[PDB]
Amino acid sequence: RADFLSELDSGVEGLPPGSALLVVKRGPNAGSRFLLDQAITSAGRHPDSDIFLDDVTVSRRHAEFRLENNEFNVVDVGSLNGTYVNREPVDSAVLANGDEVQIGKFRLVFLTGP
Amino acid sequence: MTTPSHLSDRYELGEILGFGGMSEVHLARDLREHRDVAVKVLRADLARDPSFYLRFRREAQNAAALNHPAIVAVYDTGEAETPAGPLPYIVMEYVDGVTLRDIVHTEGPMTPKRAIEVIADACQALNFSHQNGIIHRDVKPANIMISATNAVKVMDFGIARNSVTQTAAVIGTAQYLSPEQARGDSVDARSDVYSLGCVLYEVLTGEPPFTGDSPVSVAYQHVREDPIPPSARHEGLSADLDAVVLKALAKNPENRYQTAAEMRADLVRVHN
Ligand SMILES: Nc1ncnc2c1ncn2[C@@H]1O[C@H](COP(=O)(O)OP(=O)(O)CP(=O)(O)O)[C@@H](O)[C@H]1O
Ligand SMILES: [Mg+2]
Repeated sequence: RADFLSELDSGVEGLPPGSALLVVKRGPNAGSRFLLDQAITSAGRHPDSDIFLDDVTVSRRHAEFRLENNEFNVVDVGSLNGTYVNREPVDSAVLANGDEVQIGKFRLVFLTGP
Repeated sequence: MTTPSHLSDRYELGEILGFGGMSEVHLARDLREHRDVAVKVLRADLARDPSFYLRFRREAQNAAALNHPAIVAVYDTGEAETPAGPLPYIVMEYVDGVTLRDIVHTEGPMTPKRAIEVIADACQALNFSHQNGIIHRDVKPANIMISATNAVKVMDFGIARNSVTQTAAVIGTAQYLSPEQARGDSVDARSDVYSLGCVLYEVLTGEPPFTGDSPVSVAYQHVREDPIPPSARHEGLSADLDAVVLKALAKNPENRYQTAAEMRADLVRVHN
């Protein structure tokens, strides 16, 4: 069931301390990655987005990745199609190493150090 | 509570032709151009809901205006300042007829000759859409209408190339989803080729290629399970026609018809 999009129903090495990495798992942008090293990292189809995700189903203002209490979390800022963490629709969720974030048709894997 | 008699000073609303998800389509009179039109509007009972208004506003803004005989034309879009708030609307070419969904449900499976002619005309509509940089993404029997003069009319094309956000096509019965759409892989024009193959399968046999208790089960089948040849599901279907349906329904887009125009040429060859 995990192989499909959500609508159908300790850590890694080489990352600077206190930082995380989002990797596109599949599709045209497979292999593309984004380093999370700020307190707030915006993700959307708007050109000024920190994590620019060009896809018709991604909202201009879709989500934000927040670094709070030495840990990362994803928050939906009011998108059309929502944000999913491990196939489950969420408003806000704390991220652990290996978690899958779905923004539009993008299947991102969240990676962090131990 | 009721629907307004007019959407601006130009469109006089008549009878309701049908209903969508959050919408209703009225037969209307274009008082400026002196013609009958179909006006898709947000349901009167949902008009005061800001969530439905926001969702329908995007839909009106994204309604693609393509001029082709096999495509339902979008003449105008707007927002009527209704005493119950703003009401977004899509003015379309009025189609006096029924969807392919209605025909398969009431009449049953089509004759091989008619089913080929319907899908060949749908290929022409998709080819024109692709030439305009638009992938349909939601090819299904409900999005294809047949008029009183037997004209094929494909609807629900989106504006494709600040751009307005589109809804996820993945939601629904999943019976017409291509493997790449179900998986979240790259989507090109061959996805419309696959989905039209699903429609061609249904108009020929009376049922879609894959059925299941859940959309996950159907999506799984689209990706891994091979479809049963149309002849094995319904009598009086040639091997040449079987080869066309099964080529369009190939798992790898590389093995399908590479263009909608290519799919049409093979259908016309079988039609002879
Ligand atoms: N241009 C047109 N001319 C005539 N009838 C039309 C029409 N457009 C739509 N209809 C009628 O209205 C019905 C509902 O239209 P449609 O399927 O496009 O709505 P929709 O876009 O809200 C569905 P969804 O919520 O699944 O996206 C159709 O089944 C058909 O009977
Ligand atoms: Mg629609």
